[PDB]
Amino acid sequence: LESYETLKIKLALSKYMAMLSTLEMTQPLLEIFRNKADTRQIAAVVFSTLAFIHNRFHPLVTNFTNKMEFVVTETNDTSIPGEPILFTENEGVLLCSVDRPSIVKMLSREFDTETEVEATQYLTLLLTVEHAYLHYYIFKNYGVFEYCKSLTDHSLFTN
Amino acid sequence: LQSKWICLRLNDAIIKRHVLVLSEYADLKYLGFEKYKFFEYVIFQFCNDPQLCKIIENNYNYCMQIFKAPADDMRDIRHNIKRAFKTPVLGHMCVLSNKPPMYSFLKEWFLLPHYKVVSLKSESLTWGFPHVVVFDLDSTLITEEEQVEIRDPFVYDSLQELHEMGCVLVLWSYGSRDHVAHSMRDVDLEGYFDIIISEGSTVQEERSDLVQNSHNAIVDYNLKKRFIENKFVFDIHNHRSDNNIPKSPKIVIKYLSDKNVNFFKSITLVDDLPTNNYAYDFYVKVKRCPTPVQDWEHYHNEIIQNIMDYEQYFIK
Repeated sequence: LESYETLKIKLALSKYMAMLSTLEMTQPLLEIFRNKADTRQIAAVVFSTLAFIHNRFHPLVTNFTNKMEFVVTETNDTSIPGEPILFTENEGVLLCSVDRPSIVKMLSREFDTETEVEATQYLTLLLTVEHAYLHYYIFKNYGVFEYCKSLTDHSLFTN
Repeated sequence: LQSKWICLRLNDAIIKRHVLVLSEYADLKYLGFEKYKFFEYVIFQFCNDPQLCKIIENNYNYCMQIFKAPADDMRDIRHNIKRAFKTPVLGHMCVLSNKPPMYSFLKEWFLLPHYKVVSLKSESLTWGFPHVVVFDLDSTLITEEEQVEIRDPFVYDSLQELHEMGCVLVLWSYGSRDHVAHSMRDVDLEGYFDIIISEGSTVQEERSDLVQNSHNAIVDYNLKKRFIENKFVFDIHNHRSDNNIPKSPKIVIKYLSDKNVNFFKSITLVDDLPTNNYAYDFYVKVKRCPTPVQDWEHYHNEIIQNIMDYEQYFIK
């Protein structure tokens, strides 16, 4: 029973990795985020992953306003623990924050087991984007302080 | 009479999808300095004053909307407001504690104090905005016999299908709490409904004795279901020779907010007696079924079709 579910999960991972490879990034996944200057690759990666997740649970809508801009925050203060990715509002225009130091700490933490390590990093990044899209879904529908509340508690989605 | 009403919307509201009913437009003094931006939708009676229309038009910080209400029905209010503002989901409505309007449709409907709204949460165990539906016990899904019987085995499939859609499943009856709970255990409806209520005729037309602040619920944890007690007596709406089965929207809204439910797309009433349909948006006149008939397909498809009509009417 669970075997078919596991196959489907690994298939979702295969789509994830293949989509990332379609961005023509020969650099290792870790070294991509090591480059603080290569913000464009990070931003495009994140937007593509968000659109894919939205598509997976909402296949109807295919295109989204990517006008949201991505700034890689590197100040410890500006960083918000728990949510390395944040979406603000600037007079109707939403931005994005990226804690590259937190990402690097995430990528080099542990190697598990006892190639596949790529898969571990890929799954980690996917879950990061999972949080990102969950709270952004909250805002995109209705967020002013309810989005702030959802930041204070990401479990309101539960399922 | 075709009651004219004026509705206003704030372009930069602090919080979205909420309603505030005022006696007149000039009631902004009650909200006062910068405390009116909390709410989104403002509605009030129109006194057939073109000068007042000019006064409203002077307000460049809001939107203008004037319509007609042939009857003082909450349904018509919701329909017209949503159609004018194109919003697919309707939020909560608020009134002033000191100066609450005495409109007839407000009676038997839940009213939120204006200030208390800011201390709520959006958690509803839902992907997005769900619907609301409640079902009758006798002659609807449970045989009147001692041994409770399912009207249609497809009812359980329908319940999980609605769960796929996300509609909120509610049970409200009038029989004994213990008997109905044991009936749910016998039919194995634990993992389907969200709120379980019975004995809805608690109204005694209370007018004096100043009895309040007395809550005591014996939640038998044999099933851990919420065996809450209906501490409400609000059947005083209009004079009539005989009144019963109040089945008011107010109680349903209260128990919904118990789970932080504050943004429902639509609500439907599923019961046999039309008397329970006072101002419910959708009423399903279920045929009396004291014995199994297993014809739930037609009613289930009717539910789906009503939902589709709602969505197409307002979203499109």
